[PDB]
Amino acid sequence: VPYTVRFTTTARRDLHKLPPRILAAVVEFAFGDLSREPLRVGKPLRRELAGTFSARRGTYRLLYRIDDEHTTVVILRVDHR
Amino acid sequence: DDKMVPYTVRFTTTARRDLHKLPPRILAAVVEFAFGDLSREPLRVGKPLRRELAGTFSARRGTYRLLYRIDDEHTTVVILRVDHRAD
Amino acid sequence: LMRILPISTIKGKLNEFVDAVSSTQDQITITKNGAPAAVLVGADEWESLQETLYWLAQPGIRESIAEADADIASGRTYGEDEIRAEFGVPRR
Amino acid sequence: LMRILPISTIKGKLNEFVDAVSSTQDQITITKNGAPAAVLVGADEWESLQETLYWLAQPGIRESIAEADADIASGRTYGEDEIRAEFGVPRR
Ligand SMILES: [Cl-]
Repeated sequence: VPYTVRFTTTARRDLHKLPPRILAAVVEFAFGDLSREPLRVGKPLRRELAGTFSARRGTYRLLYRIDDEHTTVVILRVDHR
Repeated sequence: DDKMVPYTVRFTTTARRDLHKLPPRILAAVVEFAFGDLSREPLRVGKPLRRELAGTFSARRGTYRLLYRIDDEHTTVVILRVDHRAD
Repeated sequence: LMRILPISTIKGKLNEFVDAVSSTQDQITITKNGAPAAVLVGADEWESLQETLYWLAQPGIRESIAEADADIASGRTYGEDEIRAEFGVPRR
Repeated sequence: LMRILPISTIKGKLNEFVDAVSSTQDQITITKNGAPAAVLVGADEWESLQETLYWLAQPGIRESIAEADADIASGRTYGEDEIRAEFGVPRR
């Protein structure tokens, strides 16, 4: 059922810039709700971003791809307010 | 939304560099639009943009667009960018 | 202003809700059973969103706006006489 | 689909038009006196658009995506155990 969630090296660099509470919140979401229902917690993006998805949370957003064939979600970028 | 008087239109350096990218007919059309219709009705010819571009306006004629700001107190419009896309 | 309204509220009253959004920046999210189904906005507001997307498709758009904004604050702007002279576009 | 429709065509089929945009990327421009007055889109579609607007406005967005795409193609990615251990966020 749950997808395998992975962070790119690029997104990992983003994680290092987060305050520790936001860092922990991102990790719990990424390996929790995101892993369970990536099509529900995020939305597919449009125009030149077609093929990527954004999940908006309270203080941060994750940009990701979903590979259904390999039941994987891959995080491209983490942004924080 | 009508303006009583034509606004003074100015181009930034950024917009001027954009003008240089245009072939002469389009370049001349943009100039005549900026100093004519856009000057006379800066609100009616464009739309305000949203979110991170809030505060700017976009006016389109055919395949070109101008991105601009309106300064009511100084009856001035300042063009930030010009873009042309044949489709 | 985003309002969230059940579809039962919109039915038979669509003239009034279209009038309420066409003239403003307001949005209405229409729900089925507390579940958002559709969003209604004014035609002008939709065009504002489409033009915002057009400009955001330009790589480096906010950086070029910062540069133009610095131009304005620094007096690196050009008026009609100078622009018509440089580009050889005389009046009339 | 990108339909332009009079309000008279919408009235009485509101349920169906809302159901239609809800499940798709379809948009309806609703006209009043022959002039566009409002636009209807799915709630999910409206969210997709808002998030596209957000992301296109971020600095180095396209370069970010290209670098993250190159990581994906080389297997430069990290899973739960590695991330939890590097950042000190244990499970349980
Ligand atoms: Cl964010």
